[PDB]
Amino acid sequence: QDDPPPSMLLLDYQNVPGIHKVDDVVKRLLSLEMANQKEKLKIKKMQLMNKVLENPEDTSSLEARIVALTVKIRNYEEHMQKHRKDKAHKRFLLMSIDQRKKMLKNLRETNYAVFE
Amino acid sequence: PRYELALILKAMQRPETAAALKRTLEALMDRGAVVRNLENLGERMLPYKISAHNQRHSRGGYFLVDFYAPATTVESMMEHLSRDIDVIRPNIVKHPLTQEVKECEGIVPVPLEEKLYSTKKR
Amino acid sequence: ANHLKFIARTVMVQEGNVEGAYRTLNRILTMDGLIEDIKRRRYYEKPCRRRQRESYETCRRIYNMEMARKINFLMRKNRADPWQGC
Amino acid sequence: ATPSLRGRLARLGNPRRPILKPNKPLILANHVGERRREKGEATCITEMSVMMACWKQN
Amino acid sequence: YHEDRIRAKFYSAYGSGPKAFDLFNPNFKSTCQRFVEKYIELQRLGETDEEKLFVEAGKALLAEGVTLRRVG
Amino acid sequence: SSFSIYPPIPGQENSLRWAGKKFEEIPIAHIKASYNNTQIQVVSAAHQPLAHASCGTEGFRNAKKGTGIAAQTAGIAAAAKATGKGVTHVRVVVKGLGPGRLSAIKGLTMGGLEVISITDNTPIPHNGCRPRKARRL
Amino acid sequence: SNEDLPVPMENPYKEPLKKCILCEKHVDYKNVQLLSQFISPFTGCIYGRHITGLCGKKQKEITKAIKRAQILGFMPVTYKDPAYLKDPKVCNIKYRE
Amino acid sequence: QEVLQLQEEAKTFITRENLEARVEEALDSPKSYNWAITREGLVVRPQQK
Amino acid sequence: VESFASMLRHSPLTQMGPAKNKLVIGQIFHIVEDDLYIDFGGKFHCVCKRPEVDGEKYQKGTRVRLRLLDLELTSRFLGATTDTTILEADAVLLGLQES
Amino acid sequence: KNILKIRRRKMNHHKYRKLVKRT
Amino acid sequence: HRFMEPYLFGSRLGQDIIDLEQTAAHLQLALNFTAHVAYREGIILFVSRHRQFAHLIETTARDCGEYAHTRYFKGGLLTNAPLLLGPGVRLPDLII
RNA sequence: UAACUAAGCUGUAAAAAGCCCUAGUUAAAAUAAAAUAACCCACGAAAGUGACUCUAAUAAUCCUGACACACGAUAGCUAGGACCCAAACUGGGAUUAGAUACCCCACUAUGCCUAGCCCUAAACCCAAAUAGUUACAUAACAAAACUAUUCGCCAGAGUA
RNA sequence: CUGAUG
Ligand SMILES: [Mg+2]
Ligand SMILES: [Mg+2]
Ligand SMILES: [Mg+2]
Ligand SMILES: [Mg+2]
Ligand SMILES: [Mg+2]
Ligand SMILES: [Mg+2]
Ligand SMILES: [Mg+2]
Ligand SMILES: [Mg+2]
Ligand SMILES: [Mg+2]
Ligand SMILES: [Mg+2]
Ligand SMILES: [Mg+2]
Ligand SMILES: [Mg+2]
Ligand SMILES: [Mg+2]
Ligand SMILES: [Mg+2]
Ligand SMILES: [Mg+2]
Ligand SMILES: [Mg+2]
Ligand SMILES: [Mg+2]
Ligand SMILES: [Mg+2]
Ligand SMILES: [Mg+2]
Ligand SMILES: [Mg+2]
Ligand SMILES: [Mg+2]
Ligand SMILES: [Zn+2]
Repeated sequence: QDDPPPSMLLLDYQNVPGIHKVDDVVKRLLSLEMANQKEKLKIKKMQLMNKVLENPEDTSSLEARIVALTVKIRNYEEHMQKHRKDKAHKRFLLMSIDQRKKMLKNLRETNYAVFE
Repeated sequence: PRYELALILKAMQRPETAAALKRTLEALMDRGAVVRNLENLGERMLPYKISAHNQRHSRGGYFLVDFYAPATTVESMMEHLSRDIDVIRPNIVKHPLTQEVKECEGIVPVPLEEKLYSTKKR
Repeated sequence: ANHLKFIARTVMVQEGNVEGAYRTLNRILTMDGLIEDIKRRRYYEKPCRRRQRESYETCRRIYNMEMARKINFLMRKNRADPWQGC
Repeated sequence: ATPSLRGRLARLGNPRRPILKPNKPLILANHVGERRREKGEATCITEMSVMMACWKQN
Repeated sequence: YHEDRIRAKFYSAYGSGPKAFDLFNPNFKSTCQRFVEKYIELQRLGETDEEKLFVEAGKALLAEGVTLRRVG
Repeated sequence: SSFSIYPPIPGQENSLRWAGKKFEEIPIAHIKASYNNTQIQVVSAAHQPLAHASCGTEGFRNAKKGTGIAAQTAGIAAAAKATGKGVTHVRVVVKGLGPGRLSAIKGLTMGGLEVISITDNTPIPHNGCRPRKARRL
Repeated sequence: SNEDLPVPMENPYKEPLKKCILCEKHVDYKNVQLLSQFISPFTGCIYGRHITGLCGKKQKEITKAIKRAQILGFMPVTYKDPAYLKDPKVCNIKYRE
Repeated sequence: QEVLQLQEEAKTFITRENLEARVEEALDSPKSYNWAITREGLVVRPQQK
Repeated sequence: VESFASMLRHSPLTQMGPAKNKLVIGQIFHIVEDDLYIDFGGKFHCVCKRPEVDGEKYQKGTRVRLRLLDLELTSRFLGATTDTTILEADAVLLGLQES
Repeated sequence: KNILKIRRRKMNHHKYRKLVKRT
Repeated sequence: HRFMEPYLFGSRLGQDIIDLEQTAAHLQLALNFTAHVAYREGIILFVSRHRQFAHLIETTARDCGEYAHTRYFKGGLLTNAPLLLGPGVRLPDLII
């Protein structure tokens, strides 16, 4: 499992200059500590799309949509261990798994090297 | 400001209010939250007799503490404030300054719905 | 109960006039809708009957509003006909 | 003003669930309803009671 | 027409003109028509700015001796 | 002659008196106008019952006490016992929507009590207890 | 060939849309003086659109702010605060005829 | 501009040093949020009394 | 020859634009005991009530001043395919050709 | 109308449930 | 009306404007036809149900020496003519 | 659950039965439900959801598609807890020729929380999904008539 | 309130 540190300096305030000179109060408010789950979802999405993909700008690609659905599937599984009776989220997870499997089948039929 | 604590403290004297506010702010800081500002809304009459801690409260001092806190330490501060015998009714909400105001466009003229029935001669 | 007494639904009489103050209070409760709410909360109505009552009352309000609007629109032509006998 | 009518009735073009189920078609008729006569009630009760108050004591 | 875009500014600023409309006269020329007649020529005089085309016609209407009531 | 129908709350400094007493010291007449009976109880401002009279205690019967004349006479029967203890003004608090609602209020005036205000305190739950089922199945 | 033909342009006489009384404002839950202007002074009932005259957003915002303050402890539920009874009347309901 | 804006607000935050003075200044600086509206749509503030 | 679009571009009804709050001189052509049928000239005739002052000065043929509110009163109702035209115009009476 | 067929199936179902209760 | 779109010039702020080129082009043919039927000794009937100009239309038909109907049109006037008008009646050769 | 006052309270077209450890006023936890807003028409795949706050969160760079997978109103079942109020059943009282019904009273399963089942509805908006058109054209009524790709069904009625 | 059948 990935371990994003709470002081990750989230991407909305990561690519801006003059961020390391500011004090620890502003850095703590702009870090992943004071953030919700969506900011960690974005950080995990970029951390996976940087290392798994070869063209992080090509979002409409099949291998990009697969790695974009993988983080949603993992967040749904993280939600499911805490909410067992959540049938709507169980349905979202069981349908996102089928959509990722359909995209994996199309990627296996189109580009086997990227599929492997 | 991220979160807002609409604190209703028991109507007490000045040093007791100051010690209750000191310990409430210190408990807010122990959880890993920085405090932005503290606004005293004044001591008014309660709209209804609030029964808290085996006490019938008719008055109460209103305070507003805004602060940046992680999403995990809100419920713990709520359990901390639920057991305090100097708080009448604690409530932590999102700050209204977080949601940007939208363009209230105004009343759009909606016409009367037509073609709801066929053109049969009655 | 927990609120202060003698504030809500309270009107003061004027010059010993009680009959008219009771009509004023009844108009208060009727314009606020408490009379029909009290008469409706005597027996429990099922949600399907409540939905049917709301839909009937909404269609009836739509019809009454449009009929009153057409009456106020055609009120002009109520004058005497100037071309009688043509 | 008149209540809204868009998206209320059950039609083919209406994608959502119907809000209103009209008993009769919402067509404006060419005649208004006749004025209903008010149900009469017994009168002089508060005066008959004070008239009988004399008899009960005398 | 293009004259309506100036008639809207005239009816937004001054409202109805002082000379009431006479629909019976076929060749009746109103104050808004005089305003757009001044505007079409101030456009030909090489001016592009709308303020320089509007307030100058509003001042040129005083040359004929008419009154303009700016609705505040 | 600026007269407001709103009650004179104690939070203000208004100078309105009835027989020398303030609005808060004037006794209360709680009138529970049910669908089959109408009960009137005149209590002091300190919540001490002074007079009590209902349509049942006046020698009426099952369906007789549900009418409006029974409540009109109940107002007189309560106003007699209230005036006997030195009560000249009262604040009437009505409870419930019944046929003897206004009849008891006018019966207190017919029995010699001056009403200064009418408070409608009817129990209206914000969807709390579920009431009984409907009749005529 | 004709010059006096009408051109397909936008409507210049387009009157601006009417705004609600709180259009481009900030409805809050701490201004019970503002929230009390839309409740009945006798029973505390929240008025509807046909009485208030607010475009669809601010009616829901006012309802949510009133329901929030009434349970947070800022505004009474059964009646209107008499301190805010002398406020300017904005609603279109008339009780005393 | 967001980080430059939050930089200025970091100076007025409440810390362990400013706690005792901020509590005392808040207890002596009462704030009110109440403001009414009119039929024309203009804000009226009760601070004029 | 003159084209219809060229005469319509310079017709006064085109110069008036919207018929809301416009000062128009209209001539009375019919008289009812209390109603005056004034012809402002556009399409229809507006019916106004005879005022209290100078009421005797309003005779058939008298020209008066009007503030036009609507050129023709038409509205739609429940289950109508077309509008319900009133065959009349809406305008108020101000004076009688002040000069 | 359709209530005739609804009542026929209603009587069928009621008699079937009573038969099951008996046997 | 839906069948008025080809006969319209446009819409001047809600009010539809009828073009006059086609108006005159139709009026020329209408006047020619009515003049030819009036030349060939044809019965012409001016029909109009409008309670403002009924007197004007009666006076115009009287000055024209043709016939007029500005009143309530009966049911079987044109179809049931040999029973509504008379035993043997000549129907109008043109209706304006 | 306590204190003052009264002998009545509840109950219906009218009564009776029931409670008088009853009724009115003043204080009161727990449970259940969530007035007005709502003349609003939003969310969710459907069922369903409108007292308040907080956390997580509402698939698909978006065609159709099962007997496969996951859900599925009320009612019902099992184990534990709660029970203000309502209420199947039941027992009394009315009405009736009869009333194991409609009306009144009391009370039980149940409706409430946790976990596991059951997988049914007039689950209907009786109108399948996806992209469209207003051409030809009214069996009747109703929600106007139709295209192109599909899937699921329909072969007289009862039996069923 | 109630009140069956041909
Ligand atoms: Mg309570
Ligand atoms: Mg939907
Ligand atoms: Mg029907
Ligand atoms: Mg009908
Ligand atoms: Mg049934
Ligand atoms: Mg059978
Ligand atoms: Mg008995
Ligand atoms: Mg609620
Ligand atoms: Mg989606
Ligand atoms: Mg599919
Ligand atoms: Mg189920
Ligand atoms: Mg169950
Ligand atoms: Mg159990
Ligand atoms: Mg039970
Ligand atoms: Mg019960
Ligand atoms: Mg029985
Ligand atoms: Mg359903
Ligand atoms: Mg079906
Ligand atoms: Mg399908
Ligand atoms: Mg037919
Ligand atoms: Mg068969
Ligand atoms: Zn608005």
